[PDB]
Amino acid sequence: QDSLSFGFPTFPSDQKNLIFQGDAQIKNNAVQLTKTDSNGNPVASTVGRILFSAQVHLWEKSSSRVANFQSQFSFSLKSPLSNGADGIAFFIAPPDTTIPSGSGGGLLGLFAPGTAQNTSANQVIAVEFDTFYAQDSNTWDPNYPHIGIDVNSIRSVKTVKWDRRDGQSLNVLVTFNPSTRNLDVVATYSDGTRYEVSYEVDVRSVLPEWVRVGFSAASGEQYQTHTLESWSFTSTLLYT
Amino acid sequence: QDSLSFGFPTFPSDQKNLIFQGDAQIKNNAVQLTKTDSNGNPVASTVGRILFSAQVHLWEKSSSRVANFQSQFSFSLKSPLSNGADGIAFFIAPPDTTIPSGSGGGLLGLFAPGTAQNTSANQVIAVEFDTFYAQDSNTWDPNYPHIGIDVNSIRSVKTVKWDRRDGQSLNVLVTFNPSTRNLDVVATYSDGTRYEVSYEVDVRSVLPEWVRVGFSAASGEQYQTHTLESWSFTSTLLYT
Ligand SMILES: OC[C@H]1O[C@H](O[C@@H]2[C@H](O)[C@@H](OC[C@H]3O[C@@H](O)[C@@H](O)[C@@H](O)[C@@H]3O)O[C@H](CO[C@H]3O[C@H](CO)[C@@H](O)[C@H](O)[C@@H]3O[C@H]3O[C@H](CO)[C@@H](O)[C@H](O)[C@@H]3O)[C@H]2O)[C@@H](O)[C@@H](O)[C@@H]1O
Ligand SMILES: [Ca+2]
Ligand SMILES: [Ca+2]
Ligand SMILES: [Mn+2]
Ligand SMILES: [Mn+2]
Repeated sequence: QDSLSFGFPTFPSDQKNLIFQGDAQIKNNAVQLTKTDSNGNPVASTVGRILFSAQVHLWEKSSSRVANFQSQFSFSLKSPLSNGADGIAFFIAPPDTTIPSGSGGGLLGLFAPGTAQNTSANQVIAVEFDTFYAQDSNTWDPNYPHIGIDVNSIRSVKTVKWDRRDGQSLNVLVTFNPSTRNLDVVATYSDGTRYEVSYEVDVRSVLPEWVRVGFSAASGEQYQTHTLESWSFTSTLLYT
Repeated sequence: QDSLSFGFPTFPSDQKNLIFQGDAQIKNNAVQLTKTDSNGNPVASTVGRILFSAQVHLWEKSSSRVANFQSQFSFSLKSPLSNGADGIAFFIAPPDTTIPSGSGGGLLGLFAPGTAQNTSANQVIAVEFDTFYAQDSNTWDPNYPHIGIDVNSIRSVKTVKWDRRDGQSLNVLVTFNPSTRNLDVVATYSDGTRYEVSYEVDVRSVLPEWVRVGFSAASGEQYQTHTLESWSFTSTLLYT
């Protein structure tokens, strides 16, 4: 289909169109991407992702069209630790994408260690909300929590300083305009605090015509819950 | 998801979210539900169906919500003869539905012979555009071409006389309002000729909470092409 749209105001346990990978699962009408014990407390060494089952037609060679899409979502992070890790990411990848081996911790369940910074060995666009930046293990990160736009590499092509707020929902709007090729990100907390970051990228030189969209999160030695609370998505093919 | 929508202005050959059953295939940017030979001519004894891969949340027992849906599509029938058969139908059924054994010809690929008229033995709602009504084989049909609403039976609960026009596209709008429980069908040819039929039905007592939507068509001894040209669908769970 040229246009596809779906909305999850909440996430009831009875799901049919979501592909669950790793430790991801539904709990309390929300998606817990990373594993939690019986009490709902976060544990270390966990990775989880979800993908919408239907494939998205991102662009079309034959007609020279590229999709205009928008993804609105909200999540919250919780951790008794002063350094909760590792972060959550909204991503776009080939339909057959699976959790790479050894992609836990700072790799956010998105990249394999050997090629994490090799933009030539990956096909993925992601918006990360990174909370762990220890310069000795996450050598590619700026030295502070950040929102980053990732294009085939865990080393963000762009980051902006971000404030992690325990237990507070962050509302995010990610949009792509094929005319300008601008990928825009706008995130806000309930008190009006706002973050914005934009990047110009030709998606058809990075991703295949058909893709799947979803979220990924992970925790290595340090941990925190990565709770996806709501999500709506829409995409339509436009001439360019 | 509480809401889902998709639109196929046309049907390019590289499809990812369509389940093809029987002889259904893509040709000339359209979906040919029934088989055709090398030169695009309809053949006898053929059945085919397509369903969208993503499951539709028609109703939710916990929240007491029922979905409002709208399906818009256009199709054309072509036949060298004059009494082309058997018809095309838009339908809603459980997710695992498949072509029943011996559901060819007049059964439109939707019902099994032995239970075609047993309401308590089926789970399907369909809007049929029936062009063949010979009383010896299609004993359940009115004695003229017709559009009908089928609820768990090949014997429509409501029909309206219809005019089959070889090679002309019929634009169809099917809507279901949970508030009134009215399933409305409006079909029109380009010249404005309009046909309408509706019926009150509580989907909760006929179908499971999650379903799949698609089209079915068949030709028995008499034949005609059943060309699905475009299709858009949208559903939203609502509180009545
Ligand atoms: O250096 C000060 C920082 O310490 C803490 O962070 C550490 C640090 O970045 C580094 O330390 C290595 C070793 O240091 C020793 O002194 C001991 O503390 C050892 O226990 C420690 O291993 O690496 C630590 C491990 O990094 C993993 O976890 C982080 C956070 O979750 C991830 O971002 C990394 O990618 C990495 O995960 C990978 O390894 C995991 C197993 O080790 C595995 O489970 C994952 O799948 C993934 O492969 C790190 O904890 C911390 O207190 C900082 O705040 C402080 O600045
Ligand atoms: Ca990091
Ligand atoms: Ca008939
Ligand atoms: Mn980062
Ligand atoms: Mn009939």
